[PDB]
Amino acid sequence: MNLMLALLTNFTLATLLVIIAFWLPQLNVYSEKTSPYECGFDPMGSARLPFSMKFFLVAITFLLFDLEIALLLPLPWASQTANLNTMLTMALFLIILLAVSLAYEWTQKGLEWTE
Amino acid sequence: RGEYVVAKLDDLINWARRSSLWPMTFGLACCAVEMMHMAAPRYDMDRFGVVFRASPRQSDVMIVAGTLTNKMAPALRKVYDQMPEPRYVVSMGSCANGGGYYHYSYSVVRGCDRIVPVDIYVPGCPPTAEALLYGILQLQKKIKREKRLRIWYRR
Amino acid sequence: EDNKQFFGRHRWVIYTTEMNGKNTFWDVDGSMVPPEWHRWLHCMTDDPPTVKPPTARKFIWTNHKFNLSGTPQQYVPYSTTRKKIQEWVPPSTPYK
Amino acid sequence: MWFEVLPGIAVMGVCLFIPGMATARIHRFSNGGKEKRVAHYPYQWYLMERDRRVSGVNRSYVSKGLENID
Amino acid sequence: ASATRFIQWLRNWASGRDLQAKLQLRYQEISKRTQPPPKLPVGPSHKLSNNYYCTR
Amino acid sequence: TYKYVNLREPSMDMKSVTDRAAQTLLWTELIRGLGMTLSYLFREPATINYPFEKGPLSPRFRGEHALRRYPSGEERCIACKLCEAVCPAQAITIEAEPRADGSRRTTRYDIDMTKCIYCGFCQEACPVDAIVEGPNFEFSTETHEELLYNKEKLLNNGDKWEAEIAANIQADYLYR
Amino acid sequence: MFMINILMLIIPILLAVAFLTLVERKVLGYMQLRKGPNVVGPYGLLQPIADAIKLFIKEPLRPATSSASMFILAPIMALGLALTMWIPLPMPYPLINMNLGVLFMLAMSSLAVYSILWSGWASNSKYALIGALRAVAQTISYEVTLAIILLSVLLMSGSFTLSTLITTQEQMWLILPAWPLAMMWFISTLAETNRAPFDLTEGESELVSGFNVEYAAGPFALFFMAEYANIIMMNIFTAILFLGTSHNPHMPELYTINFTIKSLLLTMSFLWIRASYPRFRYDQLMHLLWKNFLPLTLALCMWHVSLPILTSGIPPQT
Amino acid sequence: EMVRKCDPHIGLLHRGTEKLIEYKTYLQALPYFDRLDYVSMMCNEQAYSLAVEKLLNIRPPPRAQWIRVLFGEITRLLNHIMAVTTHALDIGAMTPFFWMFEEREKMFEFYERVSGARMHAAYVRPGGVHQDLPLGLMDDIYEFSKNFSLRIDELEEMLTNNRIWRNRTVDIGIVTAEDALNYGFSGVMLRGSGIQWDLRKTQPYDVYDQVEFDVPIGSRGDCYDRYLCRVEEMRQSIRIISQCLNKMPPGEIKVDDAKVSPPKRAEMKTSMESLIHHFKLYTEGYQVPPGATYTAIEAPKGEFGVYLVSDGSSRPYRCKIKAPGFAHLAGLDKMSKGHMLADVVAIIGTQDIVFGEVDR
Ligand SMILES: COC1=C(OC)C(=O)C(C/C=C(\C)CC/C=C(/C)CC/C=C(/C)CC/C=C(/C)CC/C=C(/C)CC/C=C(/C)CC/C=C(/C)CC/C=C(/C)CC/C=C(\C)CCC=C(C)C)=C(C)C1=O
Ligand SMILES: CCCCCCCCCCCCCCCCCC(=O)OC[C@H](COP(=O)(O)OCCN)OC(=O)CCCCCCCCCCCCCCCCC
Ligand code: SF4
Ligand code: SF4
Ligand code: SF4
Repeated sequence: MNLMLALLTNFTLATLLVIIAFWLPQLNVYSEKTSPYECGFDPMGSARLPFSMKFFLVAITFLLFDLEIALLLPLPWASQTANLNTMLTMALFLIILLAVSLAYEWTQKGLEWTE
Repeated sequence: RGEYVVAKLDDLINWARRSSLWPMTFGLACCAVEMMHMAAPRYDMDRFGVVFRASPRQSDVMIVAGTLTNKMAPALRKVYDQMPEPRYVVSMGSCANGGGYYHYSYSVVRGCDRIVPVDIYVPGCPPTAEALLYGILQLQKKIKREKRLRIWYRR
Repeated sequence: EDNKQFFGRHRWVIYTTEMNGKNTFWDVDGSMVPPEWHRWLHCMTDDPPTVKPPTARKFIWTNHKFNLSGTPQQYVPYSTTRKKIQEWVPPSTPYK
Repeated sequence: MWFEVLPGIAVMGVCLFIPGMATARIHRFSNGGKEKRVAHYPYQWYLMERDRRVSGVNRSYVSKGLENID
Repeated sequence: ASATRFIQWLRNWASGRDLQAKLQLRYQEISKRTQPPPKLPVGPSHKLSNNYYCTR
Repeated sequence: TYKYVNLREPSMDMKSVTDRAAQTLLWTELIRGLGMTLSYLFREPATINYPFEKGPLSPRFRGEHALRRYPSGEERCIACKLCEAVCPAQAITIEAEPRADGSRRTTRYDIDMTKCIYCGFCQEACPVDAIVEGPNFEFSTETHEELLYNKEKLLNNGDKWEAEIAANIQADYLYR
Repeated sequence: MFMINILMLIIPILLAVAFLTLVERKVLGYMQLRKGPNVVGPYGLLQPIADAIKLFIKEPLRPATSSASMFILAPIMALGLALTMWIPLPMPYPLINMNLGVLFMLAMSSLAVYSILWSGWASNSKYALIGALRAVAQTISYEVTLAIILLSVLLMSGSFTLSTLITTQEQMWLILPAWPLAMMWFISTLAETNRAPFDLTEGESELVSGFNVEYAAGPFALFFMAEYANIIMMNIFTAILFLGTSHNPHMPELYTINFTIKSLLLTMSFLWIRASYPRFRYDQLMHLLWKNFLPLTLALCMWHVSLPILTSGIPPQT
Repeated sequence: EMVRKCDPHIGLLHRGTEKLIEYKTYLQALPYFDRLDYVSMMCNEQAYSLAVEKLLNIRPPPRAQWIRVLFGEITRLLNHIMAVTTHALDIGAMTPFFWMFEEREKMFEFYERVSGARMHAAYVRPGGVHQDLPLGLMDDIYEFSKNFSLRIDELEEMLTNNRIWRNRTVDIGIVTAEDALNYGFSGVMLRGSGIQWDLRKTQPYDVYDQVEFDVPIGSRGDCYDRYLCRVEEMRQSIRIISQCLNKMPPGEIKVDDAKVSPPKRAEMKTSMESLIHHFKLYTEGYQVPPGATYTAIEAPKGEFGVYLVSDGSSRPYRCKIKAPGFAHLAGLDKMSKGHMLADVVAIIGTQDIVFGEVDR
């Protein structure tokens, strides 16, 4: 109940501030005022055109490494077990394989952005 | 009384606007160098609440510091148009006032006031950093005497 | 003045609260400094007007006026030459 | 001078002090002058819901000592 | 130049220099704003004889 | 004679390699950059309290224009038009005619202060010290038209700032 | 009395953010041999009040090419989520006492990124788009390093509860046993808050204003308020993580004063840094955290899993 | 964000200076030159004055040549402070801008105390200078110069060894020595690639052959070596200023030929020949013999010259201005190959571009 009421208050305050912003001030809207900004000259093309990602390979690798935090975050609880020898072995094995993945991509020029 | 209240509200918004002037980061020619020295430590325009911001959509003041040419004139009008109101224009230097040294050129606009409205004209070539700061404090006094709400109250 | 302050901050003026009928408690202006003190305040000289007064002339303004732009006292440009071509005035009596 | 920056830090510091102080004092006011009971695990929640029943007034922060056994 | 001895030590240490020796703010070591009048010299052509213009 | 700015070979002894290793791992040369900005925080700022304090100027300062008089009140300008001929911006327009007493005087003396480049060539060329650039620089206006000075406005400027103008010419005329 | 507690949190936060803008302008001013705001109010104390009123009585514009629903959703999301990251912070008593508070802040910090991506995309402007995709690169850069740096520290605390970090540092700050981790954590909060030298989503001198180039008036203020509420929060987090404060249950105010001072000093270091260094290229930020911090963080993560086991110093689960 | 092509569009500050000069006298055309490279005002005046004096076949007096070198090197400090700190401002480092622009403010007072204008002095003219230094100025220049070296040290403490600054500038915008010559580069753009060239030493003008200074030379041809060259040139300018403050000779400050330089006002009001020459030199101007010259100086931004054509009258026939930034900016497309958007921001600042001179 408390958490939900705390969230409602934060996003209600955020919403009411936006509402005041649009209804309190005096507005004078015309075409040139709302045109897209490109430093003074009309944009040459649409902003919705394709935008090449030079770090696409590193972005895919982020998906795989971002799943290691899910597997690594239980470690504080894992250290409470009575099977410490097994737990410590698999904790280090899992982190090491995460490191070998980094080493492979680094050495194979995978972290270098495409020209 | 209603006239008293609108007078005090007018003094509040007028105060807020003149105490938080945000010039657009917009300079054209030598006059922009003297505008840099007004931001330099000796004069420190930031202490008056005057802060440069690059986006025209977050600016309250346009300082036309330098020469305005026919090629650049459409760009100036565009960035002026993209300024949310209330917006004030300060014309700095002979070139931006009436063409200055290049009044009779095929490629120069004889005054920025042919392209945009102008609130304060700062003379000089260039005006000293302390002369531009006089124009900014003269603009603030102009905003201090606005009667937007009082004029509304008796429409 | 305070000569222990660094150059630029060693001279200053506390503006009057009234000048030429205008309330200046809050609305001070750089143009309110009369010319004789304008030279000392800007470090164009070391001697103040009280130690070395300006030369007296009967045409010098006795009353200093600050920047009048935006007021009814502002300056309006106009041509100071007289008319150049004089038009013919027809007779006021019918010829018939 | 630099110490003219302090007034802006003092106001900022006072604003950062209020949230912690207000929560600490509001908890005392809402739990009979004690810390709010922390229940991170079911055992602690089980004891808090037992305190409600024992209190006889449906409040878990109303303690009952040896005066309530006889 | 009005800094206390402690603040002078702190700022000298934080930068590694002796700042007080070379202050970037000017003080009474500048020239007087009133100066004695000059008497500038004249050029080589200020002569009353042997100074015809067709020779220079 | 020339010098190299970035032609140096780093030492390779174990103590120099470790020193660079400590710099890489402990950010020593970045901590040193912090120490320089900390020093400025404890210096007196260079800001002046405008308009209660003014930036220093000199007697040669080229500010607002003014037309001067002789000590008797007669105008110094005698409509020679040297200022109009030398003005780089053609900001000066002059007309003249014999005055009612037969004196060579002007009927129009306009300076378009929006064409002017405040160069001082006019006061250099004036043979009677009539047109000068004064010490005033705080004369911004709310309209363009107020910057088209005519003769009446220029004589008013001269009569207003004469006390200061005369003292500045007295301080600099031997350099001229 | 809970609603009063919420208001006694967000309202003081919005006031501290307002005067942090003043404090930054004056601290930047004196490190630049000038003063900063000193005219509007005594010593500039009314400058934030003048700026707030000015922005909220100014005209807001929706660009003709914008996607309105997302264009207006983004500023609401930014400020709504910047205030939501304070509710689990123990000062010393959290408003919301969470058993996984460290996880909660991680989750909210990843959701607050979309207030940048949707802001920049919805504006339908090239500079807003370039700014938005710099936030994708920035998040890819620090997210893995940030999470594993937290994990290494939590292996000495033993729980994800923020209030437990108070008990862990009852004898000594964690800056001593984990100074290498504190260095990387501090840099990762600079990247995570889009602060100089990692202010790339805005990048004034490159993208004019970046992801919020098209925003005006109140909507812009919400992004600015969210930005400054995050840096205070990320430094309160740092003070709790590495500069623990003693908690006397009979003097809960002494904790707050001491804890508030450290947070102010860490926040001042953000302004100190912004005045001292240039800006990384955003591809150089990726290589900083993948080729330097990640190899070290992985090694330190293994070290802190083994060190408690080999010294018999595993912290309690509860 | 990779830059595939740079297409600079200029002319947004094209004002027709070269066409307007054709309607002015040689004196009326001088203030135009303060407004081309409006960070190097007195250096632009000197290049124009050297060209007119060359066509006039006259020589400025020795004391004027020392003032022109002295204020030529104060101006180089003004330009390099503007170039380095704005270059650093665009890269994210904003603090140095404020420290050094309090040093530019003090050097503007030297401008203001010799001419009356902070920037557009119009002080250096064909024949010498306009007025003698006021008493006490050289003492104030000595005091400013005595401390300026520390100001540069503080600038270097922030940038030179900073690893973030080196990342933004090392191996960015590499230009080969062969390409630099063919693309028309000059100044630090040549010296950064290792070319040993400087007009102050190879083709000296005024009294630059009577002073001692070292020309910095780069090794990599990148933005970092050109930053080191500019910071080291500021140090050498202080070295020259010390020698100009001690070797300053006495004498007149403009050529003692009243058909070129106007007479003193005291003589103009007492002598018939002096009033006639004052009258003609301010209405018609001095006729310049027919002929065309190309005269160049080592301006702060590179080789600045004018191809001045005279037809025998008092007004120039043609005045072509060679702005060093015009050639540098033309090379922005070659130097940006293989770089990102943020690197082009660094390349623009390393070229030291001001569009008053590029566009004229
Ligand atoms: C020489 O050759 C040439 C160039 O080459 C350099 C050129 O360039 C140009 C072109 C010139 C120009 C475009 C203009 C140049 C002018 C200058 C002044 C630039 C010179 C250098 C500078 C360093 C100037 C200023 C720049 C910086 C980076 C200084 C840093 C200091 C600042 C104060 C900037 C902003 C800093 C901070 C900390 C934030 C302040 C910002 C705000 C918007 C204020 C606070 C914000 C709010 C949203 C309000 C707060 C409160 C809220 C929101 C409400 C909360 C409370 C509630 C109750 C809700 C020309 C012609 C040229 O010839
Ligand atoms: C003495 C200080 C003790 C306290 C330091 C504690 C911090 C340790 C981390 C820093 C590394 C220092 C410790 C390494 C040994 C240093 C002492 C040493 O190497 O002997 C000195 C000797 C003199 O060097 P010199 O002959 O001039 O040239 C090198 C030629 N091989 O050099 C030699 O010639 C011997 C051979 C040198 C090569 C050995 C390999 C050194 C590099 C391996 C990595 C060391 C760091 C590993 C730890 C990383 C984590 C910090
Ligand atoms: S008014 Fe003067 S300083 Fe300003 S741009 Fe024109 S010529 Fe340059
Ligand atoms: S100062 Fe120069 S531009 Fe202005 S009126 Fe005099 S001669 Fe003309
Ligand atoms: S002001 Fe002087 S130069 Fe101009 S017309 Fe009058 S007398 Fe001649």
